[PDB]
Amino acid sequence: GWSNFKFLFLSPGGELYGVLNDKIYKGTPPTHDNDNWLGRAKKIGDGGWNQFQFLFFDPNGYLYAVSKDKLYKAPPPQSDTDNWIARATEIGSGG
Amino acid sequence: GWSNFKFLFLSPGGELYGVLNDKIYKGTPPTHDNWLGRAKKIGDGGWNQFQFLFFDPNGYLYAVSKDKLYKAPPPQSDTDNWIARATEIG
Amino acid sequence: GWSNFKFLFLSPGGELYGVLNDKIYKGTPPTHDNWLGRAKKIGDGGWNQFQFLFFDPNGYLYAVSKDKLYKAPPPQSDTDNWIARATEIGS
Amino acid sequence: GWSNFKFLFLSPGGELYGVLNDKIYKGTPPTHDNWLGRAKKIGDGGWNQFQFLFFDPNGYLYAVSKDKLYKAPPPQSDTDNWIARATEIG
Amino acid sequence: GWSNFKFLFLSPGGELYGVLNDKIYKGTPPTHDNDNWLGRAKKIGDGGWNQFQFLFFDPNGYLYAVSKDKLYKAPPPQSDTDNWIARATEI
Ligand SMILES: CC(=O)N[C@H]1C(=O)O[C@H](CO)[C@@H](O)[C@@H]1O
Ligand SMILES: CC(=O)N[C@H]1C(=O)O[C@H](CO)[C@@H](O)[C@@H]1O
Ligand SMILES: CC(=O)N[C@H]1C(=O)O[C@H](CO)[C@@H](O)[C@@H]1O
Ligand SMILES: CC(=O)N[C@H]1C(=O)O[C@H](CO)[C@@H](O)[C@@H]1O
Repeated sequence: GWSNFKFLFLSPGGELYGVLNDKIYKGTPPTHDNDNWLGRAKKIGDGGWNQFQFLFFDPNGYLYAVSKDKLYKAPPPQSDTDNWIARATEIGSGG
Repeated sequence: GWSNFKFLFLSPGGELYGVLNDKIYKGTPPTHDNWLGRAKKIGDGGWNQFQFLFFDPNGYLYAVSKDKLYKAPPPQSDTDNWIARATEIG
Repeated sequence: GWSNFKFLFLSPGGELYGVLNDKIYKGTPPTHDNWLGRAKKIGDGGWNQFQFLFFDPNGYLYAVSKDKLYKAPPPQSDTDNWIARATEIGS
Repeated sequence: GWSNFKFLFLSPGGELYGVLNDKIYKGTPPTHDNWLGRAKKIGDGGWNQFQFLFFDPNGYLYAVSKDKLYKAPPPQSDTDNWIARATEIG
Repeated sequence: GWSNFKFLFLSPGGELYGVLNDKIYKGTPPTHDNDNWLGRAKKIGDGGWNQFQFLFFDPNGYLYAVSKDKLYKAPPPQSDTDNWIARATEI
């Protein structure tokens, strides 16, 4: 169901991140063909991830994200209940 | 111009890779300079089929096509049938 | 609008690349209070001499001190001595 | 307010910058209106310390403070000011 | 000379503007050390320019003036007989 992901990208701590149906997941990349990645991935965000147009890491752990006019930089979401967009530092336009 | 690309991303060895009109190219990033003109074509078709394309820091290339995920060292040259030999990890 | 770009990504070297329409741009990633500085100190000493200090549309800097007008490109670092290479115009 | 501002200038991108009691605000030039009440406050504290505060054509903000000279992106840059400080390698 | 001006700034087009003693003047920037800028400068206002605390251009050549809590916008004056203050928009 990899073609159904909106984002699929990598942290510098080796975790694979993926945005699927407005949720975001993470986990080490699969190694074999029979590995079921979704089934061992941690869900670290439950709604609102599809709004984004770019979403990537720098090598220092920071997660960049573009939502329409705006660029955010912050450490990645840590759980389900971590409202990332609410605490992410806007560095984007002149907000 | 640059917008005709479907993918355009950097490898950790410092090389920019660009999917254009079904072919893939690589060459060092531009700084001032016609990139596409001095760029090595390293694939000759099949490259639009991908939804994602990305390097890990070890120099492995990741690719998603038709609900399948692939991993291997990047296409070496236009004679290299990458998708035929890349490892399905889906 | 950061969305206008079709491509937005980083270099191992720490630079931000953005493709916008047909062109590509290479620049410093934007940053998170304290302007102010830091950053960035472009000259040290001699600067409150001046009554006016302003730019050419071409990026040449003008300054007025003691009834004389001075012109030169701006210093790129605080080691660069400006007035010293600034030529005076107005007789 | 107008006569209470220390500084009142425009960026190469057409935004009006105002420094008032140690705070700097930006926002679209008036055309009429309550410019202050509806501006974005982009800095707080020490803004009155400068003797000069002005742009270069390329969107760098210059500042004179305590006999020294300073240069940086304005506080709270936007995308257009980024593109202008950027090297176009298109 | 220069230190007697209250305002001395550049239009987006490259012309130098200066307020000297309630009067305002314009002309291409001094080209050399010998050049007497005021001598050839075109007088573009003959009264009422000491009143301003700020006097500046935007990118499109509009001129702004601040005077007792009123801001004034309009294309710049062009001569002795151009009543700028009265045709300016009174923000
Ligand atoms: C884009 C974003 O930050 N989404 C988060 C959010 O809005 O708060 C939720 C908790 O209420 C999280 O589950 C979501 O991950
Ligand atoms: C997606 C992919 O692997 N494309 C390759 C392919 O189809 O085989 C060709 C050589 O036979 C290469 O030129 C292509 O680059
Ligand atoms: C007015 C002027 O140009 N002052 C410069 C100066 O005196 O030399 C120094 C470089 O050594 C610089 O720090 C100062 O900016
Ligand atoms: C501030 C201002 O606009 N002053 C003008 C004015 O009031 O009328 C005069 C001619 O009528 C001009 O010479 C002045 O420049």
